[PDB]
Amino acid sequence: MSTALTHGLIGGVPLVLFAVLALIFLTRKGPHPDTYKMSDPWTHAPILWAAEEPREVVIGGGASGKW
Amino acid sequence: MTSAVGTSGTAITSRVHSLNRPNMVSVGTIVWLSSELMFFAGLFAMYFTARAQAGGAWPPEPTELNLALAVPVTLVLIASSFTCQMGVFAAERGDVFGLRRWYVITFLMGLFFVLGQGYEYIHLVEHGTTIPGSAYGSVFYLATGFHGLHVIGGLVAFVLLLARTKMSKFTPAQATAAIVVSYYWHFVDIVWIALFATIYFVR
Amino acid sequence: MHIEARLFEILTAFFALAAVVYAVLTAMFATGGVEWAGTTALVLTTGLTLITGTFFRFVARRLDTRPEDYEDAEISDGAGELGFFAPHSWWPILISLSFSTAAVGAALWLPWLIAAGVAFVITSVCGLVFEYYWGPEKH
Amino acid sequence: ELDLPYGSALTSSGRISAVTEPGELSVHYPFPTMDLVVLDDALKYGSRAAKARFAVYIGPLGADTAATAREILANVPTPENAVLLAVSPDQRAIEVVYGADVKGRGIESAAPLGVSAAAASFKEGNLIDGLISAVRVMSAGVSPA
Amino acid sequence: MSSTQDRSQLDPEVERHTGVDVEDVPSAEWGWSHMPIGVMHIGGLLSAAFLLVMMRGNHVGHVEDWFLIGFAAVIVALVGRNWWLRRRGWIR
Amino acid sequence: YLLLTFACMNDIIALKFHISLNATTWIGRIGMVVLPAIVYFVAYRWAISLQRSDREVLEHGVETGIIKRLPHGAYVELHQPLGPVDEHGHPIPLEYAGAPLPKRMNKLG
Amino acid sequence: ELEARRPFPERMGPKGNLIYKLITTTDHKLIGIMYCVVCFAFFLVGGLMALFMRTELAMPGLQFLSNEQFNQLFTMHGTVMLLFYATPIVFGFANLVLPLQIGAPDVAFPRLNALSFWLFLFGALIAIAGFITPGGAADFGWTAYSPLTDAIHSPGAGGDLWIMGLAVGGLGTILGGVNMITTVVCMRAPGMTMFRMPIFTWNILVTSILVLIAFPILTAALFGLAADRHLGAHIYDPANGGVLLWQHLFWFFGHPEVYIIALPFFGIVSEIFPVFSRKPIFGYTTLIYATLAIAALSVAVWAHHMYATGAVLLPFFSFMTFLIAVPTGIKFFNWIGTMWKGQLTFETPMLFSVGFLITFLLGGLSGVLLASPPLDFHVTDSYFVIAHFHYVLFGTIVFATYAGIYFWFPKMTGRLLDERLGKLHFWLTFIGFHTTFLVQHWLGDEGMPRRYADYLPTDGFTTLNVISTVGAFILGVSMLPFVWNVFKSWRYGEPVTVDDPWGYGNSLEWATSCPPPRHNFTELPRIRSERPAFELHYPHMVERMRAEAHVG
Ligand code: HEA
Ligand code: HEA
Ligand SMILES: CCCCCCCCCCCCCCCC(=O)O[C@H](COC(=O)CCCCCCC[C@@H](C)CCCCCCCCC)COP(=O)(O)O[C@H]1[C@H](O)[C@H](O)[C@H](O)[C@@H](O)[C@@H]1O
Ligand SMILES: [Cu+2]
Ligand SMILES: [Cu+2]
Repeated sequence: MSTALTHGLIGGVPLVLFAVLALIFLTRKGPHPDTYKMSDPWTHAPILWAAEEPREVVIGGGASGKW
Repeated sequence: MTSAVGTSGTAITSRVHSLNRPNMVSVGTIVWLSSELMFFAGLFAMYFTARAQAGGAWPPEPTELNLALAVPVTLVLIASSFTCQMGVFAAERGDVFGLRRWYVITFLMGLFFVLGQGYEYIHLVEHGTTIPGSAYGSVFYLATGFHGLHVIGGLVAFVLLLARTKMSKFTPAQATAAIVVSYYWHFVDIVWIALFATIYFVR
Repeated sequence: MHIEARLFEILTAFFALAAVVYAVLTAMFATGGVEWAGTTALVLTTGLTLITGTFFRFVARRLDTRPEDYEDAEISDGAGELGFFAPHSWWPILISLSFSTAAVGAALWLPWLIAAGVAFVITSVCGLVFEYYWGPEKH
Repeated sequence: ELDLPYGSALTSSGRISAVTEPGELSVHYPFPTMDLVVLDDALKYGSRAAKARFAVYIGPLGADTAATAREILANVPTPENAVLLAVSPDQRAIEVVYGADVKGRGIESAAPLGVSAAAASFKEGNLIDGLISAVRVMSAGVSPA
Repeated sequence: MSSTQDRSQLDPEVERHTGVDVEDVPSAEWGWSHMPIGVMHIGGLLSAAFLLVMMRGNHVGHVEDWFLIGFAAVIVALVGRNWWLRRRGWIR
Repeated sequence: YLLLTFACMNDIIALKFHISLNATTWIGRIGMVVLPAIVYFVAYRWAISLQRSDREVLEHGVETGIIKRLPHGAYVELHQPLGPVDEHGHPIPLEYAGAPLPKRMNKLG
Repeated sequence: ELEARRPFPERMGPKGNLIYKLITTTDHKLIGIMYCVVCFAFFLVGGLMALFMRTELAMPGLQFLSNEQFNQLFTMHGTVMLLFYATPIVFGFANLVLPLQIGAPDVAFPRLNALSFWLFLFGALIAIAGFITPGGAADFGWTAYSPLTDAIHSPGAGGDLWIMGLAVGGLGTILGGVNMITTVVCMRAPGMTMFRMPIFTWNILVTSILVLIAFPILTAALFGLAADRHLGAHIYDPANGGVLLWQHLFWFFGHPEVYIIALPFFGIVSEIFPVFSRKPIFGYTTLIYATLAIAALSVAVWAHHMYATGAVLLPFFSFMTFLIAVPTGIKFFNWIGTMWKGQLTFETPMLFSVGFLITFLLGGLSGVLLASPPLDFHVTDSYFVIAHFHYVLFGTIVFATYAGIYFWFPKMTGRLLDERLGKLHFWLTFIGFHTTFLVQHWLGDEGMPRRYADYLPTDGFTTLNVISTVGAFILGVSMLPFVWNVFKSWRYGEPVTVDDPWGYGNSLEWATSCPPPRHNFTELPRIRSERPAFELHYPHMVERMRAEAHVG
């Protein structure tokens, strides 16, 4: 009855309930770890990020810096 | 090339193995045979009712149901079962020519079954029932006519496997293909023994 | 193997039991008579499991214990060469297009499209089944 | 010999199959899952116009830093053309070290400029953005061959 | 195993510098292999503009204009998503 | 071309394949604008994937039936190489030459 | 001492590695991924079709769409939820993980699985193709009773396209049945006998058995119906025996079709439990018998749908429908024993498993409440039966398919999902689904029978239709988190390097890489019991695994 009510109900209560559950479940902290704070020491295991860029020991060069 | 890395008897292998291993296209066509038996169960249930309905002398007046042309083509088809089984006996022992002779004559008298069934359909529609004409005429034309489609598909499998025997070396995989088409078509003419007992003898 | 024969023997025992009890309980107890439409469906589902279980029993008697099927079998006891599986193949998509053309000829009752779709079914089924048997071009 | 301390076991060959407790993860990289995608884009997509596997090392190197960076260039999976960057936030040391065949390919002026373009972003406090602004610079510097 | 190797020296070529690298498409030197991508962006956007111009005509069935709005909004959404991802470098 | 033709028998298509005639000429009228874009996408990426399908038949071999590895449980497809082989399970990968490379050991000897 | 990995894996993949590989699929993996993709696309099509029906039922007028479009709407909807969403996915999870579970390199007939998938898709498109037709698709229901389907009645082209679309889809699913039963029979790892296979490949063994039993009678019924429409061929003629000739063998397809729907999702959920209960599946041989104890009787139970016709042997089918309700109760109490005294964590696929448990519970209580014919003589074709088959069937396929996707997702694409977004997905596919079907029990018990396009304001019960509409549109916005989750979990999302992204994995699947190699296995484990991945990953566990595996 009262077609504004039975259209606004079926069009809003899904979106109201979607907003409520998406603001109580997606505002949690996910399983992904936090970004690395630079001031904190390096607690992680050592990381090498290779490239696989052309697919298939002696020294080449050097450079350095101190931030 | 150097020699090969897939140093086998052919590019095609058996299906797994068959000395201490079940043949896998064999069990594949066995369970698909069983599915098509349930398809024929659908056709049999379309027959065994609409015969409980019609009472009295129930095969109707335009259906002079010819048995004198039915039982020769059933005898042709079930002797052709033994020709096809002799073909698979000549397929186990590996010669293509013993396979091809018995499957050529199996294809020829299976084609003779299809042409005899087609002449029975012509001779039974031109002075009798049509598929919109009767209940019994319609169920006779579908319970055995789509069996005509089964046996014409089996004939397509025969001519197709014979071209396959023409184009490659006789592997044990091709004996697997031969035994698979062999008892697919044996299933076809054991279902036709069931249909010929049902339609003509038992009624 | 052994246990597929026992499995479809269990299915055969139950399907035959249900078929004969449905036939003899719709012989009486029904309005007109035997239903003839689930009765023969039960008799031929007994036939289905007869075919599968009888073939699996034929195989299981004409066989030793399979090195696959054997309880307490190391992987090196059954590590040989399996048979041919097909690699990449563009014929099943053509099987489906052919059988769908035949089906939409049998739906929209177009006998030209029935005959053409059946011709494409024969052509594509040949292309599937000969795919690993075409020899090289003899020139 | 020790595997991963719970749940892993080496298989019938040398591949060590491990586990992951069901809510937890596998990699545990302490960086967001979107900016290291930008790192992989700057290190694969916008790197292939340099023809060198740009390695990036973030672990500790608490020794003679050049020698312990050119020692861990030797396991970059083709060490003759690889431009490794090593950064140690325990130690505050950038170290860009080359492979052999990368030599005079626009690279001797790109390594200190790559260190400067990295360390201008490390002192802000962005590890990943520092690595991205270094690898983009060394991609613009190293010329292909 | 009954095969020989194949060796073809073509006339290889813009000359092998600008376009697509040989690892994006596995054979870029063997033929023309990269449309410039503003052409396909403006081609999609002009396709959707043409579908929106197609309302103007002999027309009483407005059930069609929802198909034209739909197939124009799909193309505008794909072009806008694709241009936005190249503006941010394929992110999200 | 196939669209402008297959919406020129617009009449008899909507006759036999029971479609509203207005609907199939709108299908054509949108199809000549969107179906070249769809077939451009499918054609371009399908040509690139046909390239990649015969640029992995060089880096690997030609595919056949499966052998298991002996002491452990593996499944390799037993690739048959086209060029010279190295001492181990991988050959020397050939270069492309604009030729139709055979993808079935069937079509080999 | 340290590896050399990419920082993130390949996001999309190279340009052009899939679309020809679409056309020339031969591994089970990519075919199963295609099943899950295109059948969730048909699930989307059906869901919007249901939302059209449910906009229509929100008010007693015919305010939104017509009568005839509604009668097309529930029919095409019932098919692309049963015969084009459920029926494919019961082999789609087979092509996902059954050769992974039995140690098979590929599925047994690796072109005929592509043939199964492509026949499915091109039966599905030519059955949806009734909507292009001007009179539309089939106005008669999914049940499709024969004095309504013979060409005097519903004479349009859409019913014919429906018929031959189910012909092609049935043939493709028969072919999925044969190649799955031949995998599980004779393409299997060398250490596992019949009994230490997983329960899921067991359910697909018996499911493919019942596919071969059921679906050729769908094609036989339906070739008879296509002949009776086009040739005018008197088989399903009503003054002949041909209105129980439809009902007997169509429901002899239909109820074995809904148990080939129900059984491999029982297998999914029975695989979900032992890796989140951190323990055995309780009574494994009890399930391995109970699948047969439900599925053999599934064939012989078929006429519990024609209680209203008054023409079936009534105590026989009522007794055997109670007797098919008991072994699924066994299969259920084994699951309650499987969660029993375990260390549960409700990460998302087990959360969908528990949602399935609750829905299938009270739906099956409506099953035993509905299979008694005097309690069905008012309820046949009411909304109690439609909330019954939703509150069962949705619970089986939809909840256990979301358990199957959120479980076998990191092993079929090598990347996890968002756990928060999956929990969002669950709670508003749980709250919304109960909102739209806990009230249709009370809406079919007081009168509103099935397949109506409108009702009256002088009839009551408008508020229960509007609360079903509220719930159905909660469920309509429920897969925005699901398609967003898989859309940002393929091309992005949290990767896995090591095996078992769900710890304490088992069932011989989880002993290979999370993108599994082509032909599935670099190292098979020594199979000893039902959980050989759990025995690879936990070797010290084995004596504790067997020393207390018998008491209870
Ligand atoms: C996934 C599919 C599915 C499943 C699994 C079911 C499972 C059941 N269904 Fe449902 N059903 C349908 C999909 C399903 N149904 C469909 C599609 C239709 C027809 C569509 C139409 O006609 O419109 C349908 C029509 C239908 C009818 C048709 C009558 C009518 O049209 O009104 C009946 C009644 O006989 C019915 C009864 C059952 C029963 C008894 C089960 C049983 O298997 C359920 C048993 C489960 C519980 C009983 C076990 C757990 C509970 C306890 C823990 C233990 C047991 C306790 C008891 C002993 C009290 N179903
Ligand atoms: C297989 C289980 C199943 C599923 C999943 C469905 C999906 C739904 N069904 Fe359907 N339903 C049946 C089993 C199912 N149904 C059966 C057996 C019939 C009977 C056929 C007959 O009677 O003949 C039926 C017909 C039916 C009726 C008809 C009865 C009548 O006419 O009175 C009703 C009642 O309202 C109904 C309720 C729902 C609801 C609320 C869903 C929800 O799950 C809704 C799902 C759809 C949305 C979730 C998708 C979201 C929308 C998209 C986001 C839009 C955009 C997508 C495009 C881009 C592609 N269903
Ligand atoms: C070989 C396989 C080919 C498969 C192709 C499958 C087709 C794809 C989908 C098609 C959807 C069609 C829906 C049409 C349904 C419909 O009838 O809608 C009509 C008009 O809609 C439309 O056409 C709009 C839809 C347009 C579709 C978009 C095109 C997509 C492209 C990509 C497809 C081209 C494919 C061509 C293939 C060629 C070969 C190429 C290789 C409304 O006009 P009308 O019905 O006359 O008037 C009404 C009164 O009747 C009614 O009483 C009154 O109520 C009013 O409504 C009034 O307006
Ligand atoms: Cu039922
Ligand atoms: Cu009813």
